[PDB]
Amino acid sequence: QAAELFLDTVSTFTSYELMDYKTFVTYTVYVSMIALERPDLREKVIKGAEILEVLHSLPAVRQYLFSLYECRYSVFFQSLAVVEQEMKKDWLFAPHYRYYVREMRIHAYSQLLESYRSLTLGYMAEAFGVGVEFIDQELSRFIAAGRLHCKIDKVNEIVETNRPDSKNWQYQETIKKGDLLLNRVQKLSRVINM
Amino acid sequence: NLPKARAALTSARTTANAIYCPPKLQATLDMQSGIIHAAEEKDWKTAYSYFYEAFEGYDSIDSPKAITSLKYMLLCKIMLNTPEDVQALVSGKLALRYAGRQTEALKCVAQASKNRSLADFEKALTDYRAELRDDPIISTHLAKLYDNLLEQNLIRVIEPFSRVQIEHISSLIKLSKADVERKLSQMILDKKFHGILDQGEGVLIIFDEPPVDKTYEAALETIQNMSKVVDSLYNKAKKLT
Amino acid sequence: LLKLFTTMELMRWSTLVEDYGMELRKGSLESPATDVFGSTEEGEKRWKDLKNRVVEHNIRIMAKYYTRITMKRMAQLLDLSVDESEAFLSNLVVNKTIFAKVDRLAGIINFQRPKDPNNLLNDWSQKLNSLMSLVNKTTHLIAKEEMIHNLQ
Repeated sequence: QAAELFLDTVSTFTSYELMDYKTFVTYTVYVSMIALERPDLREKVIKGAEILEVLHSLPAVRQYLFSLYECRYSVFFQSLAVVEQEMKKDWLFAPHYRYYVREMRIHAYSQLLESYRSLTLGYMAEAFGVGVEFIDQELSRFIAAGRLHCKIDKVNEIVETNRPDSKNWQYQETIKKGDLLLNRVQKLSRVINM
Repeated sequence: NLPKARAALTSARTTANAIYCPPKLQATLDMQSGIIHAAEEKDWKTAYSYFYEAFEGYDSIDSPKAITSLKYMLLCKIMLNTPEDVQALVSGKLALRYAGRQTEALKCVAQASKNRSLADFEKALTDYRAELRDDPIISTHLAKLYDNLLEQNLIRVIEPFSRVQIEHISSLIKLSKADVERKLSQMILDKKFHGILDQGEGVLIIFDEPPVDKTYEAALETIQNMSKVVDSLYNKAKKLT
Repeated sequence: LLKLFTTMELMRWSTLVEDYGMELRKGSLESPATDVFGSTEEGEKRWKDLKNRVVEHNIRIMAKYYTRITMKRMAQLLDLSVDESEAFLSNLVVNKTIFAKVDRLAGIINFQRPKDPNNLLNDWSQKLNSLMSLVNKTTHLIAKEEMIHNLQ
């Protein structure tokens, strides 16, 4: 809903309650890199007119959007850290800056693993410069938390994707919700009679 | 300075209707709208139409200004490669009105748009290098072209056989791991290319089974079925107590 | 000439050079060997095209027989090099006359069938064809029972 209600953009122009609109551009662009999907991401900025000129004035913000579509991970440890610096110095973002970091990583890791079915972390160290033990525990605590389920081999330098999440799990939500829900109408059916 | 050019264009917006008659402004204002927006990468075909509307207002003006005006619009036809307005413009009497030297070299440049043909494109690239210098933005014009012509050549060699070895097929594109193979991986992200590679034996295997009519039409309704019960939970709990 | 077209199979390519190499000496009329094999630059193009005709007429029947084949087996059947096989597989595949999956790492290559995504076709081919012949048994079996019982 954040990026959805932020689609007004320049239609509100600048007001005493809207402060600097360029700061509002930084607020809507930070929520757009997550909730707005990659096909829709490039669709809004490219095809957009009034929202495109305001992001072009910021070289650091515009470079991050083009690099996100470019997928190069060498600048992500740099550009996102600069964005994280703004995330630290801005109000109301103090509790929320912890999940935002890795959320853009899995957003970049989503398209990452989709490239090859067999991937080597030595190829990851190229763009990471050089991820070895850092992405080891990183991707380990991802799959453990249910973020981008994948099989990455240790010391064999192999990543396995899969995961075919459109078959087995998509049928599980049927009976999953069908357990607690139907149990509610069970007791509710035991009300009759008395 | 693009922001300064937009501020200069914004000043031309209010100045167009300020005085009595432009006399020629909106024709140039639409041309200036076909420059800053061309660098802004807003839209191609519409920006190409601004060069067409400005070319209609270019009638009966200084010829040295109109001889360099076709350098921008005919090279814009090179950038798009699918303007769909080719046959309209170049077949008319206004585009062919210039018989001069430089515009005749642009006549085959407008023909190079109908050409494409990489092997021919790499050749005329040197022959037209004189016209390449007058290109306002040299990077954006030829980069999107050559990058688009890349996958245009990629879909030709991958099409005949399902799976392809990546060592031999990359020898035609002169390199493997640096950029090209990463660009084919980006095509999978954009859905334009369906397939997977193999790093060990170096073979790109194309496999697809997109349609599933059993899973998608079912699970979506079961999730909707939950909304049918949840909306009825208001009836259930309220009638009992 | 017609024997190669009907029933196909294979032949020794040098034996074709034996029959069509004597047509230069054949005659009487030497004109058929003139416009074809008499021209040096035109004939060599038709000689390599003759290689393309014998290889493509085999690929068409092999597409019906595959299933699968090994790359080393294709060279000894086509009577040419494995490198020439990749060349004859390159020019025929861009003509999209036969769909093929070429895997050069393990040597296993196959002409079609596209991964066999279908299911009901195996259930339709099996049940309809076979079982209708199984139920056609009782039809003419009791008929043949009447044929044999009207005499003995």
